[PDB]
Amino acid sequence: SNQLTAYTLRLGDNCLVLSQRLGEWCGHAPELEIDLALANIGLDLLGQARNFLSYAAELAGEGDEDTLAFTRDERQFSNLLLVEQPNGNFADTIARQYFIDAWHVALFTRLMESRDPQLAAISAKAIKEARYHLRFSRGWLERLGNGTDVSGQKMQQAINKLWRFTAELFDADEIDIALSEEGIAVDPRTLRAAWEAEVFAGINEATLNVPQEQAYRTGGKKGLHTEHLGPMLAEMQYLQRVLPGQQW
Amino acid sequence: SNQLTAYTLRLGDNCLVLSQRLGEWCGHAPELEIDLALANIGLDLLGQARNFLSYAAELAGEGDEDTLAFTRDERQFSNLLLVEQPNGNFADTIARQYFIDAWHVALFTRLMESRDPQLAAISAKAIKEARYHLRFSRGWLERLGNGTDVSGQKMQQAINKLWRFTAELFDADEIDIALSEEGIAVDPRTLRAAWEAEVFAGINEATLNVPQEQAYRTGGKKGLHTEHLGPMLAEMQYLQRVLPGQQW
Amino acid sequence: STQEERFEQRIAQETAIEPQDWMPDAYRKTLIRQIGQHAHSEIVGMLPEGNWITRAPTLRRKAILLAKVQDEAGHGLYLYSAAETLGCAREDIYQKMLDGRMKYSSIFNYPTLSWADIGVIGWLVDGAAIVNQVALCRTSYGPYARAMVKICKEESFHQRQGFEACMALAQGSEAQKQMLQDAINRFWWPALMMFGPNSARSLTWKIKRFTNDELRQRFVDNTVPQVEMLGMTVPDPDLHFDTESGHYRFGEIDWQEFNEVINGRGICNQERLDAKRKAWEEGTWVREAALAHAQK
Amino acid sequence: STQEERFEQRIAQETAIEPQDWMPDAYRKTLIRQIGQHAHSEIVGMLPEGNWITRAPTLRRKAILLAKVQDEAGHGLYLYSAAETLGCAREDIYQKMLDGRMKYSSIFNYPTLSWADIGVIGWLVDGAAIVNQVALCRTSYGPYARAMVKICKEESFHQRQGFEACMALAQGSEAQKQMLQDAINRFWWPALMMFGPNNSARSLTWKIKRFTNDELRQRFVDNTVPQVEMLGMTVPDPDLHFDTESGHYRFGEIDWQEFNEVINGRGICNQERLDAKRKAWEEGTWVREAALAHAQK
Repeated sequence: SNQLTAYTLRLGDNCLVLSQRLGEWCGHAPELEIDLALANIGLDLLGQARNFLSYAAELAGEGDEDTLAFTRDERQFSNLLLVEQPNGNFADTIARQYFIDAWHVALFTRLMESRDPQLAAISAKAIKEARYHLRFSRGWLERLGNGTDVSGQKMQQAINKLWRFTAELFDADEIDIALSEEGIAVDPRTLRAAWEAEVFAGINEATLNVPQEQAYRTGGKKGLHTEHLGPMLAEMQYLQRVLPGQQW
Repeated sequence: SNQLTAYTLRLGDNCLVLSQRLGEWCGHAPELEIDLALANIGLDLLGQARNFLSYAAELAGEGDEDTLAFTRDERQFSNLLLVEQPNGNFADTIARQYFIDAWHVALFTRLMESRDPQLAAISAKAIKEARYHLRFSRGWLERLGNGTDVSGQKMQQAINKLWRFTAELFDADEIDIALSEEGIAVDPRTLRAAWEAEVFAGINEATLNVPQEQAYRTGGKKGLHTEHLGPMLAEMQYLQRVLPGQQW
Repeated sequence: STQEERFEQRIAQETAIEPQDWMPDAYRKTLIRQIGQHAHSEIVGMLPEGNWITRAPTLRRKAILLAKVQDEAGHGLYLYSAAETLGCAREDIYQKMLDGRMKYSSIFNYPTLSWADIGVIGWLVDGAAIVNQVALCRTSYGPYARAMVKICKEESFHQRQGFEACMALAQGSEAQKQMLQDAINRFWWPALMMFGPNSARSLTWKIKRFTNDELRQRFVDNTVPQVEMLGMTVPDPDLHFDTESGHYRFGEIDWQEFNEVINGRGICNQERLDAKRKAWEEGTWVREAALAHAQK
Repeated sequence: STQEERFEQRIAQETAIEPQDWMPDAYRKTLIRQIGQHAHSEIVGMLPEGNWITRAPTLRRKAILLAKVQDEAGHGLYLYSAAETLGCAREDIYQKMLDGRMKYSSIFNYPTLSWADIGVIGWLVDGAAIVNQVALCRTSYGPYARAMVKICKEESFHQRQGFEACMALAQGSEAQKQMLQDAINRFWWPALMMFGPNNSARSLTWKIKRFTNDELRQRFVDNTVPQVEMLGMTVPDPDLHFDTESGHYRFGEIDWQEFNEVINGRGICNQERLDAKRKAWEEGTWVREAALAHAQK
């Protein structure tokens, strides 16, 4: 039951960390309508994190969403490197959202047919939200890439900046393989076709170039992160670390 | 002995918080020579913080520099609002440094004649360092204000941005007054002439304008801060909060 | 004239003035200012609350805080819609907000220095807004009143969550209790000032239905018991029940402070407008991009 | 030829080559590259260490960390000075560093994920650099050798502080001990790669390099293993053992393929390190221009 715990935790960690990033945007968006959308997506993602983290705690037989979020350190977090990247400008944020949304849609479509009932049920809620996310993020990819000269250039720089982290989306380890062989999990390697089909298309439709660099960065899943995660956790966990074991 | 503790703590807190800000600049300066100078000034200031904080702990009869730095929360910190301002660009950082250095020089010059031996001794060390700081910061004020069109404009925006926080430099409360009446402390109100003499001159010599806005922001000394301090303490205190009461 | 008579009649018989209807120009203008400032308030208020999203103590509380911030953006949008039915343009009054030519609720010029501040804003500040908004549900201008009904149904829910967060602190560790008391100490008076100073045309026109003092009184009458439920104190030495009137009498509001705050000289005025300005300026390339893409 | 002959004789008798002396172009370009990459390393190395200044656990340790970073910037400056005595310009090779045309020590492409990493960098990574630098103290180019002596006196002091910080963790709580072990596990091999793979023909003959990479690595391991044991920690190498027959600790096979990815910009932090220096340089332009304009008045 250990591998199942780790697998559920990872999905929760992706959603949790991305949620944190989107939270920093609150009141700082280019339009009110965007502020609203970013808050909404962040809220959806937080909801999925709570569902995945709660299930992970249940599986482990101890803790809850809060002990998992607030008492683990960076070497124990298992989110994808992509979701811990800084917000940068709006293009940076849209690029990251897009890559994650495409992946989420591909993953949850398949994961709702999981032989694990609770994972299937969570994925069934998640997919509905992920589709709205992909519409938003693909929408802006189009608007920015196929906008002005300035905006299209920023959108391309954003895609180039994040590109190397996309390899982790299709990296499979012992946990993924064992569980996909049991029909419980999706083998990430098999997500590449659907992902590339959507993303390659979207990038092309936005008059941009798919980068030629072969993506090479992994590690998040095994607790090996960029120097970004640590400072995020310091901010997120502060209050729980100052006053542990309390009710709020 | 309570008022003396709070007075020493404030001076410590000013130096500690400014030190943190200067630490963020490490490896990110426009020139190597500037990186070195900023690291050096940060180091000096950290030294003064350690001296002031150590004395504060001695006076209170409990704790040390580390319990004072890492276990108080934002409502217990007593630094000037000026030192918690974000780094912004290099002009923002220089403006802040300049205002603080002018103040430090005026303060420590007088505070080395304090009737409290330990405060006098600390100030005697501090003043030597403060003079170097003022030269650096005044130097760059001149170079930026009297540089290009672009740089002078950034330097003026920087002075305007910080100006309102200068009022706290000459604000005096019950603690200041009682201790100045005992010849122990300097009454901050009496620092205005020396400070304005230096700063008004420097700003003029840099071909810039002293802002016309009357400075109005105080609170830091009583633990009422801008929204900047909190996130700083989260980063600074993280490790001590995760693993309390330990040796490092 | 005769229009300014059927109008007076519609106000008396409590009939809703709609956008197409005739109305005096002065009434049109004071409504643009009020609905406009109300909309600005929703938008600016996102900042002090948003300051704690990334730091909120539990995922439950974090989720509640995001939901509330999302709703504020939504309510900002309804109110801008409602403002535009009077002929003004939203980017125009928005710019006046950025210039200082239009104002927003004074309460949002105060900093959130602890997690309790969020609970207290949710409970006290929103408590004050609800009183003010329920009171505007029978305002004479139809699109405004309908908006007030829609907003009140949703907002009171969030205000209850605010109070529950405060109850968690009040029933918790000693440090949590002190955190709460401190937040109350810093937010009590600014909350009372939200209602405004101690109107001729507005009351006659039934834009405003109650006086500032009346609304404040009822806020205090309803809030003091809640403060007691939490085992907390109100930072007012002169707060006492008066059995003659049957109301709580309370200390003087520091109007010098209120005047500094609304004139841009409060604790966070600069930081709030700087944040909105920076958001607007740095967002220009994004808005232009959306425009250009639509034209293709 | 006689210029070449007077030179090769100077090298063999270890008469120190000076800036004004005649020298083969290859020799000059090799030294520019080595001193230049050594300077780049001092500069880039500020980043992984500086990442922890604002988070350091005590004011004592924070002060020590700031001191060390200040020293690295200073040593960067000496080495750029020393590079320029050979005819290159510092902003020129700096730009080559930003382009990827010049490299820096591979160790700085690894992330600092805990406080222990700082201690371990201070101890291990600087232990490795001190072995390398003491070895360069008798390099044939005078300005470089003199720089090496100056740097070594100061740098070893900081390396001792690095070890003391690790000792604090090794003697502390169980969590502190685990933090240390994890840092060691992540930095041990990258530290061994610092010395380079198993050029050298000309460099050794010219006495630019005095020892082989393998020789220096061996001497690092022989001197480090005992310090690992002093801390009650383990080295993540199953094949590590002492060899009485020769008198050295032998170690496992280093993966030189990893090393190749790292120096070719495909390590963990390569992008982030160059992005940080570039951004610092680009966004600093208006500042450097301002200083230029102000001088001209």
